[PDB]
Amino acid sequence: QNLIKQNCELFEQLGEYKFQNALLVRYTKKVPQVSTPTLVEVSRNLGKVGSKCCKHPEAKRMPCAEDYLSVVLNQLCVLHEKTPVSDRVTKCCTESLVNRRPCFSALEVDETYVPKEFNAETFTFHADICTLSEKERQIKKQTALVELVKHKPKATKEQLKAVMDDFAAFVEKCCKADDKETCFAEEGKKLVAASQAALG
Ligand SMILES: Cc1ccc(SCCNc2ccc(S(=O)(=O)NC(=O)c3ccc(-c4ccc(F)cc4)cc3)cc2[N+](=O)[O-])c(C)c1
Repeated sequence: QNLIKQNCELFEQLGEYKFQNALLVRYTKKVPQVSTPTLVEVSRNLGKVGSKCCKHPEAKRMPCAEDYLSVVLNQLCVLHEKTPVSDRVTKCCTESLVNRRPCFSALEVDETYVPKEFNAETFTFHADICTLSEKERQIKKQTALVELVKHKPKATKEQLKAVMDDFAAFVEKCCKADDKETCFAEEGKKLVAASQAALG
């Protein structure tokens, strides 16, 4: 049961957004090839959910979470049905009742990533990213790193932290100039030009 507390204490130690950074890499790797928005659908909720439970003792801690915990799963039942993706997760999408959770929890990492996306032309930044709806930044500023995982899982957290400081600056100028529109493209491409070559 402690497994639940470990996250409860960690959630407060880090936060709501950061906490997702970890769960994300875990959820993403857990079910590869399940679309980005999807993983965020539940992830974004699970993370923010931490706020729903943070005041009552261990006694009312779990119970307070069970509320959404039971709701989410119930939603995935029909939700997943609409999205016929995956296998091990799909085949075990509709059981004979009484063995829905067990079949899920019992299931471990699969990493059965057969397909891939080599579309470099796609994916853009655009200026709207820092003009049309600021709140959007919440989701926008997150998938960028996720893409790197899908393209090549297994990253260096120690090194990632470093870039986190440099990224804070990039975004700053990214939207704080007269001709930011061109910068987003020019500057946005430059970064890709250096990465395309190599990283180390
Ligand atoms: C249609 C579809 C398919 C996949 C996905 S991505 C997420 C895959 N689903 C998933 C993954 C792991 C676990 S798990 O490993 O058994 N549970 C956890 O990892 C877990 C982590 C943290 C907490 C936690 C609880 C309380 C708290 F305060 C903090 C953390 C609880 C459970 C459970 C599910 N699930 O039920 O769908 C999508 C999106 C759609």
